[PDB]
Amino acid sequence: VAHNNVLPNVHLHKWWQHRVRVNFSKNIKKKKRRLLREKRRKANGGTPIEKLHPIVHCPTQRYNFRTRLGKGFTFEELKGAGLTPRAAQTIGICYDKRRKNRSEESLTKNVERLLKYKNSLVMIPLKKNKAKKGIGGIPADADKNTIKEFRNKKPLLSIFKKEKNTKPFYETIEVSKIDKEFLAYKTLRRAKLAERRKNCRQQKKDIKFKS
Amino acid sequence: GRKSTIKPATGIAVGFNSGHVVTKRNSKRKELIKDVVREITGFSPYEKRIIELIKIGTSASTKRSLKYAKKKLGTHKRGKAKREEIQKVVILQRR
Amino acid sequence: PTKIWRRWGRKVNLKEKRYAVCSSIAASGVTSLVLARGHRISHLKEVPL
Amino acid sequence: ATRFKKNRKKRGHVSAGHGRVGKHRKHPGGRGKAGGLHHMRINFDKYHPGYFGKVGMRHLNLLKNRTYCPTINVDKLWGLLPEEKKKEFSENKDIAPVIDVTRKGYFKVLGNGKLKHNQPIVVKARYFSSVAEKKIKAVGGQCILVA
Amino acid sequence: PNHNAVRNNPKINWICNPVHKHRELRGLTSAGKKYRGLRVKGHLSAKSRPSIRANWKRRQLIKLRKCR
RNA sequence: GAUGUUAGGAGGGCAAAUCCGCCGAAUUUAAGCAUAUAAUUAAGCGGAAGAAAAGAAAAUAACUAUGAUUCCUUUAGUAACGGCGAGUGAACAAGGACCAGCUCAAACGGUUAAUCCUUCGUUUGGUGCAAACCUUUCGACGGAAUUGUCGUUGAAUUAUUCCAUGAAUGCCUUUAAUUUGAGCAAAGUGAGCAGGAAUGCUUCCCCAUAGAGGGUGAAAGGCCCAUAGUUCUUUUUAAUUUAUUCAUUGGAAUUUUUCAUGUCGAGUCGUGUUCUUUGAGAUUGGAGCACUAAUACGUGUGAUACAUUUCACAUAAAGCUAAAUAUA
RNA sequence: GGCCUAUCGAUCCUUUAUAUUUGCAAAAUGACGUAAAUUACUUACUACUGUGCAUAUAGAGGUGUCUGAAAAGUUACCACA
Repeated sequence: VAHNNVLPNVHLHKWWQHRVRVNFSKNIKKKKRRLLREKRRKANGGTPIEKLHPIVHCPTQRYNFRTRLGKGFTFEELKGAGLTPRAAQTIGICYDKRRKNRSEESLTKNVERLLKYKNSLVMIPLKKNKAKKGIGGIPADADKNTIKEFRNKKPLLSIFKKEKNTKPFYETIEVSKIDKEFLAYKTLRRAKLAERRKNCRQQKKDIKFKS
Repeated sequence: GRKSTIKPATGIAVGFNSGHVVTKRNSKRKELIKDVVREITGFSPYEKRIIELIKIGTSASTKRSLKYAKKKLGTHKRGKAKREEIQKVVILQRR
Repeated sequence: PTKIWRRWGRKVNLKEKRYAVCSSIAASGVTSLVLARGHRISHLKEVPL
Repeated sequence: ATRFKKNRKKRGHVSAGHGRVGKHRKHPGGRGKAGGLHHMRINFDKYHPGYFGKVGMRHLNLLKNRTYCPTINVDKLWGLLPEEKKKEFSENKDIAPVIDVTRKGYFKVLGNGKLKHNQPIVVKARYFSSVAEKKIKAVGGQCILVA
Repeated sequence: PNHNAVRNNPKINWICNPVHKHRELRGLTSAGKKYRGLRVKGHLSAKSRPSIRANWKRRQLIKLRKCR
């Protein structure tokens, strides 16, 4: 070690030559993934191969304002839509048991999303030319003419993608509706100060309730 | 920090019941089998000692029993549960 | 020995790459530069052809 | 790369450009950070002052999401609008902009700089400094605490 | 697995496959799941899950790309 | 329980890169060395597959909450460990790739185990030249199985709606891909010069969707093979086309209304103690020994020992499972 | 502090002092305290709020090879740089 330069810190000390791997494969691997998935989509009778997913709000403090694709619509959301899980599963709507709709807005938003997908889709009669009403709340089958014309149409995949949050921060308010007597900083610090005593009371209420 | 499931959260970011402002949403066979098992099998040896301590029925004897139970099962939680359960049996049998 | 893990490639920068393309096309535009680059371009009517 | 290297400039010279008299021997002090506190102590004192020992409270899992919170000073606040919008507010007194500090990904508003005197502004954010509240109030604006 | 009753039954069938020879010698019994720490999930068992060696190997694994 | 050259079957060994169990060092680093370090490495020994392992919550969070597993990008050289020296060192979120769920056991079903299997047989097919394979229902006679196989997945019951079903006559067309072998395959062997012999040099001709590569007596698009290009044929699998009548048994999903509010893996978890191992710190996982539980208002997590208690999240101590992913 | 010139000790660690300074990671432990309030998961309002462990600050426990490894001999049997 010599003069001003930062302290050395390289963790290659335990044997590392026997442990490199260099990816020369990037473009070819990417090409391969694309080609298989495209082949699969081609194989699957002109159907989409993508499955529907619920939009969910991200975990914790860090991403509280952001929203992403989750995993699995829940039973409440399916029921609200008018579907039952196995039936939903067949038409590519993905299930889970784990999620639970904590707050109202998320349930309403997801049932609208399910409904929009449901209303969009048109169903192939299973054994050809034998169209029926069908089970589980799955959309009823359709004739030859509608299907033929629809197959010729482009299948628009926009619903599968994540919902853009439309920015609305550049917004306007009249000056004479502003309320200038408020003290936000004071309220905040006082609230932090008073937290333990509020917890103490809440705990007492919780005890009272349980008996 | 604790939340409240009624009186929905304040819109501020900190202090009690805080956060974003969205509207929050909301035995017979067992006894029979246990009774049959008890008739077949009786108490544990340690349980017999515990019964005698409870039967003595004093603060020193009960305190000793609680400590003994804690030693035998490990931990307070298990020991307390067992002491209460045996004590209940002793009262019921004495009755 | 020469290993498999020499620093083979380089991450050339998007804005620079774009500029290089624009500038190269622009250079092709100029008659003197194409001629200088050594093409036998003497009888051509116009260099942006 | 290789053709420019220093050794080629010195190519026939016995030391390889690395001292005839003492010569370049292997590992000449001992490995890495070894000489700290002892024979290279003077370097450690003179280049990394505070380095040795422990100080302060331990924290068993940081879980860094909890404590995340980017800052912005009030100074930059009008700059989050485009130019044309700002001019329009300067012209028209009756309306003022609200600014939701969350959409641009900042959490706490701090007090550096000077705001334009007598443009009110409504500031929506998770956190504020004491100074920031006073400044925002001074120009006739309001602070709204918001999750 | 060389007798019909296990081969026919759609239940339990899997054990006839060639890939389940010697489960007890490989840590693929309930005891096996136990000493590998596969019984307890969550943060508490941390590094065990894809196999202890495998996890160590992934953490050590030093990775480069063509352009860096 | 033995015994059988009884009848049918199976395991042994070779191969190891990736892959899974064990068992397990030291040189080394620290300018010495004893803890650490080297390293949960090497050697040793066992076991698999075309990938394996993992996997369907005794998870994380503390949010507006997420939601099987793996991998990538990352957090992060950070929280943390450490003669707090040398050095070592995670997890959650987030962006992606991929995206798949499940069944035993437990409960419930006795005017009848509704199961399962060997051997003997017996028939509706289809391919194939043949060999042969491939579908196909139907009985025997043994056994096995209540020391528990099978069905069901609380229980009936309403309306709605589906799925298997069996017979008759009919009908297997056009295309698109995809992948094999297949063919066919453009113009100069023109002067003159020097040379053993041009593919050289001139010069006069040309072809190219072929001027890739190779061969040929010196550098050849036109000398040859091949090449570009197509024409077939092979693999499978899409789309398209035609079903229509009649037939009965059986099953499924919601929906009403009732009535039942049931179950949930023990010398195991846990605890003490040891030793080991770790990011794990008054113990991270494992392991030995000693002690040894509770029943779902239970008991397990919520990374500092504890008591007295909230609340959130989960349902341990049984099993399986494609993908991405790895390959000296 | 000793008429002046000498009279001495890093990190970790321990130890005991200091504070209207702090932590123990989803929470609580003074205290249902003080007012109200109704019969309740009620509303305000209070610098002082369990045990144990940890920090921060300040001394002290010692390194005399005294800018700080926890370390005895022998080889005429010996090896190597």
